[PDB]
Amino acid sequence: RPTFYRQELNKTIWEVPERYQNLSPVGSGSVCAAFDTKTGLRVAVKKLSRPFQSIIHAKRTYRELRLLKHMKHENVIGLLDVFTPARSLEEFNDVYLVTHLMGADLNNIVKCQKLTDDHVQFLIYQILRGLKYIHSADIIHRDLKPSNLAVNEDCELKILGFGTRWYRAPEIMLNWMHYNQTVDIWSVGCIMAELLTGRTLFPGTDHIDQLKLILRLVGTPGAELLKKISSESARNYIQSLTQMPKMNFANVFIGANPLAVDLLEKMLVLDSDKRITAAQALAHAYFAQYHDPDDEPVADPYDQSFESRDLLIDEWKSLTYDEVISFVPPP
Ligand SMILES: C[S@](=O)c1ccc(-c2nc(-c3ccc(F)cc3)c(-c3ccncc3)[nH]2)cc1
Ligand SMILES: CCCCCCCCO[C@@H]1O[C@H](CO)[C@@H](O)[C@H](O)[C@H]1O
Repeated sequence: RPTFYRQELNKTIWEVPERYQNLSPVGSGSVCAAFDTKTGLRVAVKKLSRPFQSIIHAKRTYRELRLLKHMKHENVIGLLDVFTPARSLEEFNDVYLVTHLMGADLNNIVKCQKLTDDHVQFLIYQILRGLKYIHSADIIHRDLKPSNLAVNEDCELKILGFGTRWYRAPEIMLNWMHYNQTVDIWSVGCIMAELLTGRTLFPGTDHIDQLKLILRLVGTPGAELLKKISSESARNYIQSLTQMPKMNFANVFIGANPLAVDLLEKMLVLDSDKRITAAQALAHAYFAQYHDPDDEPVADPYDQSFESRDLLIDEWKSLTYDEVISFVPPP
């Protein structure tokens, strides 16, 4: 067992092993930058807030640990280390998670810099590459947005912060369940649009405003799509908005690479069934400079059967603890 030391950082206490030095708060659970003495690399240590505060907190703690132990991909946050100061399950109430330090997110980029086309290519390519992997594990991210996309100085990108309204699929704003993975493709279209234009695609004030703005661009849904909305009040709202012409993305995005525009048109489609998939989008001509079908890996199958259970705080806590103890660091 490592030697642990104690420290106070922004009123929040930290008890970490000696290998981690120079702890510096970055955000607020709460995250610190630190120096990993073993590897000589800078890392992010995340202290979970109140991991076993409730059944919802305890299940969420287990969910995030399980998820992160499985994610092994260049464009997805992965676990370098996980630890607790606790000796025995009896003491267990703190979980620390460790990953490679990243430095900025995509919102710090927007922002800030004006992005040329090759940069938008590389960035969106990396999102879709991580997204292909995530989706291949039967995981929907659900919360893809600039602040959930960590980027270093090399413009290397990793997806984190697994599930604003600005990036949210319209079917999410409408409730609906049986979301497909392409809710994430919608968010990618919004992110891509913003990187191209320097402007939020759909900066809605509320869920209702968000829908109007979406409809202004992509047009009223056709009859085939309207028939699928059971909700009479959603149907009434939609059909009241006189009738939106589908704008020409070509005009809306004038100045952009026409291949960027074509891909966007395939991402920002109302019908979730008719949205391009992550794997399809990677073979789009827009990414010709980057696409290598032998270097776009898929994930081992991922067991989220636990999502079905209603367990006691103590049960979730014991399962989480088992995952801490069985952790095996990467090469
Ligand atoms: C959407 S919310 O603003 C939010 C944003 C980022 C994070 C966030 N969580 C982490 C983080 C750190 C360590 C882990 F093991 C797992 C996640 C980072 C991180 C990772 C690498 N380098 C710098 C920071 N950012 C949590 C919540
Ligand atoms: C702005 C209002 C337009 C409503 C968008 C509805 C289109 C979403 O697409 C719908 O998503 C569901 C998957 O969750 C599927 O069951 C439907 O087959 C699919 O058409």
